[PDB]
Amino acid sequence: ALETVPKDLRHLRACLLCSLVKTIDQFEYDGCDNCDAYLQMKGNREMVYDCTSSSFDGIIAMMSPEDSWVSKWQRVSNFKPGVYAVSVTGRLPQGIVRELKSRGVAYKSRDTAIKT
Amino acid sequence: GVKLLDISELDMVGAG
Amino acid sequence: DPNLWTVKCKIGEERATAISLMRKFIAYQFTDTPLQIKSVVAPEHVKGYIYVEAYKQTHVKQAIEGVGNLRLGYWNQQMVPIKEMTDVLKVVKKSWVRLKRGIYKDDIAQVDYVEPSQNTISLKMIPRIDYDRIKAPPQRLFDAEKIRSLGGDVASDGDFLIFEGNRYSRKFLFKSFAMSAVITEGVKPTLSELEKFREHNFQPGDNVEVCEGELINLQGKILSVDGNKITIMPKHEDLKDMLEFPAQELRKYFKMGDHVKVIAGRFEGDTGLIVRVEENFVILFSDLTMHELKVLPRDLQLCSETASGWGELVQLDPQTVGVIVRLERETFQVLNMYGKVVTVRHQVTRKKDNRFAVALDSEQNNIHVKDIVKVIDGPHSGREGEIRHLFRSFAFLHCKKLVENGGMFVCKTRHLVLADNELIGQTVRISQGPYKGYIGVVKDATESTARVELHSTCQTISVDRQRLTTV
Amino acid sequence: LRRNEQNGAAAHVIAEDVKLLQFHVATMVDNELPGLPRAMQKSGRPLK
Amino acid sequence: FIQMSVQRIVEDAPPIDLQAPPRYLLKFEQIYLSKPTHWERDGAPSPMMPNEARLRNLTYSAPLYVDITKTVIKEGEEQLQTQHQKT
Amino acid sequence: MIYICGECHTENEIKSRDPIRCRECGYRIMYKKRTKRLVVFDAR
Amino acid sequence: TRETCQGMRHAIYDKLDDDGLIAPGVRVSGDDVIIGKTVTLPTKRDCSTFLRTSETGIVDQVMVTLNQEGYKFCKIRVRSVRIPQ
Amino acid sequence: LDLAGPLLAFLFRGMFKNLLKEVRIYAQKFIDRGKDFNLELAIKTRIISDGLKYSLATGNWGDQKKAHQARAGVSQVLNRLTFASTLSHLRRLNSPIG
RNA sequence: UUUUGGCAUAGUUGC
Ligand SMILES: [Zn+2]
Ligand SMILES: [Zn+2]
Repeated sequence: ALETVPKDLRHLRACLLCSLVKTIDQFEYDGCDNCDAYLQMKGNREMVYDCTSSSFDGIIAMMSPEDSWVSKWQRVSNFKPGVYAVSVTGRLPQGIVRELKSRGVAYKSRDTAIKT
Repeated sequence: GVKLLDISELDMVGAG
Repeated sequence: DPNLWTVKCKIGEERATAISLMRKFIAYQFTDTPLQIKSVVAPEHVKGYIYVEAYKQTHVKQAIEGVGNLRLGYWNQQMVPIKEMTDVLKVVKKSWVRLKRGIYKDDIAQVDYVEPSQNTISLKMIPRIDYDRIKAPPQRLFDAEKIRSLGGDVASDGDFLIFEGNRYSRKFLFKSFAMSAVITEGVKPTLSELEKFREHNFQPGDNVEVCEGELINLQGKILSVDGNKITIMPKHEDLKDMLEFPAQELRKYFKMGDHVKVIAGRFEGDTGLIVRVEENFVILFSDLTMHELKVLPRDLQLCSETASGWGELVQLDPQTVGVIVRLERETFQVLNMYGKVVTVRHQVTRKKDNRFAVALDSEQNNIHVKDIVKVIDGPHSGREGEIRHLFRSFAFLHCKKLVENGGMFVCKTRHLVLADNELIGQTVRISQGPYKGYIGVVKDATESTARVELHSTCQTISVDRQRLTTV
Repeated sequence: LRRNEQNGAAAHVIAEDVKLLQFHVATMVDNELPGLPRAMQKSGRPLK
Repeated sequence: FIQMSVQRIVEDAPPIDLQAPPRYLLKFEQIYLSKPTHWERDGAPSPMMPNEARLRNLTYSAPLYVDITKTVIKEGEEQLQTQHQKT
Repeated sequence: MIYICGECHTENEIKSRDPIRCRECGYRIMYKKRTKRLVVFDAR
Repeated sequence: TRETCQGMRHAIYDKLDDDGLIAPGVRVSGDDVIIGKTVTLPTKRDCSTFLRTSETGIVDQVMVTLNQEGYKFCKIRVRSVRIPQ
Repeated sequence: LDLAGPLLAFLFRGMFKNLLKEVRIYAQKFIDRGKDFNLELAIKTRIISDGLKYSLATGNWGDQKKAHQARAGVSQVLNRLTFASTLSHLRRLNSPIG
């Protein structure tokens, strides 16, 4: 829905799990529109700062991931439509990753970059 | 036809 | 699968176009005019155009209709080739940063204090300002007295200062800026910036040996070069085949008695000849001087050009001339008539040299410039030098053997031995001769005659000055 | 183009930049071509 | 040209309508010309004799005006018609 | 120096840094006064 | 003057007045100056207007006015008698 | 024989179409933004004034960017040497090569 | 005490 789309260009941040790009206001007010149940950054700014990225390159307006080879290359086919980031700089702390793994969610890095 | 205007009917909008 | 088609877009407004087209898709997904395209891609670093996913070009044209931003791609579209579809999404990648926007674009800035709020960081900078004197620029130190004197928006707390748009400074600007407004990776400032706040160099033609391996002790001339793993192509002695060596296996070895230049270090720029090749202490002597210069093997290159090692006449003041004896970054080392070497700024005046000037030596022999003259009296008695500049009673002598002031010194000339007419533009009146009666203006004047443009007729003619009488 | 190689940029964009460079050098040596039209100077004259 | 062709060209031009929704209609109805007038640095109008224009490197030209009728339809069964005269 | 207004013949002096204007007409064309230098003519 | 303009052309300049213009009624050759005008270097240098260097004449009428922008500009009509020859 | 009438009518048609395009785009900007444009700021008078002034200033006739194939040689400096010369230049008619 | 300086298409005119 439109609630996922960012409202302005200022303070755009990409999530560290699903690469979802949103404003800091939308992370504060809605959390993650894909996996907030697994992260729970709604109602906490520090959780957003720990769980989102200040450095990203590339943006995809994923409209129909069910029939998108873009989502096949980026591994976002099973997620909802929205604004995703291609490459994300950042990493969750070990505590959040271990908590996700105990719930059966292994943390795959969205840093798909060619570092030199 | 095209009407004519006297110079007094030209408001001072060109200066504003 | 569907194919991607390129659509030209307004520069810098691709993401807004994608947002608008997604909103259009949602606003017409249930109507009788559905958008049959599948997706829209507006890459971050690809500026000027976007991609649309569809099975047909007609779908693209009918979908982008009503979008002004894509009108330059409306008539025709180009499909992305099938083999390059991966490359659309292929993405690559107390410290110092560089501010992006403002007048401090791409200026080195030292990260003084990092705010934990993750909104801005305090940065130390050098001001590129005119101190409110020109506006109604290069880096220079922050002068507090000047901006206090000039007034304007300025607030003083000793060394602490606020000025000109809430710019904060102390002793050097100290202002907060967003990390998104700077670059926090890949600055790598130089030594000069540190004062303000391995390497491989193989060249074609240079000779290198082999320090290890089965091909040890093979000296050959470099042909090519690369970054790290050079895989070099050296022409060895008594070998017509070309072998392979990386950068790490070679060393800049040179036989004695050959031209050598220094690539870097305290001895950079000086040329010369190496004498003895020890293990790592390579000793050489310059073309200028005869001092021992010890360099590493890597600090040598084979270059056959002559050493550079200039000598312009400048005016220290209207009473004393000066001869430049060394050229520096921001000053001139100038040797004057008195024999006193001084250091002066770039902004002395260039005097008109008189190369035909005549001077007398100590034996009443006329001497001119470029003449080899011996100094028999004075502080420099016994030396012999070539004249380069002249004064009323001084002469500047160059000598290559003398290593002082580039060989330039000065001695008094008597201690050496050789080894506009006022009538111009004046209204005049012909008081004598056939042209009597008339009035004219003097164009040119001489000792005897003078040209007059005649006012009366459309000509100019010359007349004796005796024939003229001024108005 | 050099930055694009140092960027490892896409092949088609590099090829189109090469096409543009081909046209520009061909226009420099000859702005009377039989192929692409004449290059202007954003003033309204073909270049000498 | 002045008395007929300018006016008839303006009539022959089609009306302009725009969509954001706010619908619009722009209409040009009548044309007006004054005599050749001249504005100094202060923007003060004055009659311009042709000798003054020949001397001062001006252009012996008269201003042109057209009354513009803008009828905006906000799709609420309303047509706000505003006329701007001597534009 | 001295200039003559081109309409009402108002003699007036104008500085080197003020735009020209007739001091009693407002007119904006000025003509230089005749030279005060000696001028002579042969009648040929 | 040479003392204020550090780049100049060799010619007379006393015909002009303090406004940098020549008074009408002055008999002038082709190499003279009719408009004393100079630009400030970023002292100053001359870009003054000379006569076409093939003739002589009399500066007949000098008019001074403002251009369309309002900048002070001047036209100078130069008379030259022509006898049949 | 197109005199000043059809001549200026043709150029006025071109410049009026250009001004219509300009006001269309300028109104579209604010109308898509969601407020009423200033109609006084919608018009840019330099299409017609500076356009006709250009086309008489240089003799080129047609759009300024279309000078490659735009026919020129219509407006000429008036021949002021004799009264008869001025009259002959006033009544002159040119046939293009075509 | 030494002077400088444009390229262009278009237009008209002269054996
Ligand atoms: Zn997320
Ligand atoms: Zn007056």
